[PDB]
Amino acid sequence: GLSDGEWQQVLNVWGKVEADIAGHGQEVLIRLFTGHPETLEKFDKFKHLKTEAEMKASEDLKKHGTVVLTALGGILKKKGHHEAELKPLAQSHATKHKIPIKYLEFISDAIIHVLHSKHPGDFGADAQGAMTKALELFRNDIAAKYKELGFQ
Ligand code: HEM
Repeated sequence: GLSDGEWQQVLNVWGKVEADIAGHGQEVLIRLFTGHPETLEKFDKFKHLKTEAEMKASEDLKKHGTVVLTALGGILKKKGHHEAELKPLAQSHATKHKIPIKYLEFISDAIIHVLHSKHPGDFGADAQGAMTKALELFRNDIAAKYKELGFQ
C-alpha cells in the first residue's frame, strides 16, 4: 500500500524510464541475466546468448525489454488498481513460463540497480523507497495468484 505522495514519486521516476524505454528495458534484462544466469534458461529465445556483448547487441532482447517495461508501466500507472492487468501476467508466468516468484524478486532489485546506474545522484532516497514499495506490491499480488494456482 502506497500513499499518493509515494505514487507521485513512482510515476516521477517512471518518467525517466519512458524517455528511453528500450534502453532501460535492455539494461534491466541484462542485469537480470548476468546477475542470475539461471533466469536466462527460462527464455527459449534468449538462451543462445552466452556473452553480455551478444545480449547488448540483441535487438530482440531490447524489443522484449520494451514489452516487459511497457507492461510494468501500465500496471504502475494504475497505482495499485491493477487486478485486471496483473492476473493474466500472473497466470502466464505461473502456468506457461513457470517463473518462480524468486525471479520476480531478482528483476525487482535489477530495476533499482539500473535506475541508480543510469541516473546516479538523480534517484534519491525517497524515490528509491517509493519504487521499491511499488515493486513489492506488484510481487506480492503476483504471489497471491501463484498460491491460488499452487505454483512453486
Ligand atoms: C516486472 C516483471 C515482468 C513483467 C512486467 C513481465 C511481462 C511480460 C510480458 C508482457 C510478456 C509477454 C506476454 C506474456 O507471455 O504474458 C512476458 C513474457 C515472458 N516472460 Fe515476463 N515479465 C516479468 C518478469 C519476468 C521474469 C523475472 C522472467 C524470468 C526470469 C520472465 C520470463 C518470461 C518469459 C520466458 C516470457 C515469454 C518469452 C517469449 O518466449 O516470448 N518474466 N513477460
